Amino acid sequence: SMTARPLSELVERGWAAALEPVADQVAHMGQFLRAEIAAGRRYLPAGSNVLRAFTFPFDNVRVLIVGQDPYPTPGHAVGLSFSVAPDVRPWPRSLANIFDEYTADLGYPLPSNGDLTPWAQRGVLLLNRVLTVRPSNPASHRGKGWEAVTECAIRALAARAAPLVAILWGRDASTLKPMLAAGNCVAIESPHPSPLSASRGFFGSRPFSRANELLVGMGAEPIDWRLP
Repeated sequence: SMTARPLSELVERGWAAALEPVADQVAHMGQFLRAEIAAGRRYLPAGSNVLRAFTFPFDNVRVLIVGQDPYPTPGHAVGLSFSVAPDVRPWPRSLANIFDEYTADLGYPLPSNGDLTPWAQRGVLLLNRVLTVRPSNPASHRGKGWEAVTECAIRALAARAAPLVAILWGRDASTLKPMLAAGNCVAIESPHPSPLSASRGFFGSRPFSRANELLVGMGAEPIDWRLP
């Protein structure tokens, strides 16, 4: 549908204005995914979930979390970075690692399920640097045109007259650091929660509590991170 329908239809009003400079690029990504299907290759998440992160209000974002690309296993990715549908179990190992750090950092019990929508509904943008992947092949759509879209999104948030905290998980997420240089923006960076990288600095990084300290310091309301 992103080949065929305008941003005014695909995403929330604030996001449609914020992504105007990449309107043509988004249509192009629509044609890229159409070509993958034509060729008999698959993508995740489902087409109608690809831009889901931009369907919550642009004006309400206080924190963004940025990962690499969507979950590679069919049935996991839903268009919100690291989120899974409420009926998914077991949790993907990166999300089990996030929830371990979440309990260590904040003292809360393990969430009931893998659904991060409460965060999306409380001013957290759940972004992946790249918004599609081929099943079972991490980073398979790196450098196919999404990066200009996620760069435009971060630049737009940063230009708002509002505080912003960015939590940047892993190397592809960290390439947005330069666009956050302005005085109303602060970036937290750590290795990715994936089992391959988590032991190099994700565990003990306290991203949730540090994000709230940074917000309070800038005169913003902290995120209520508590999942049911």
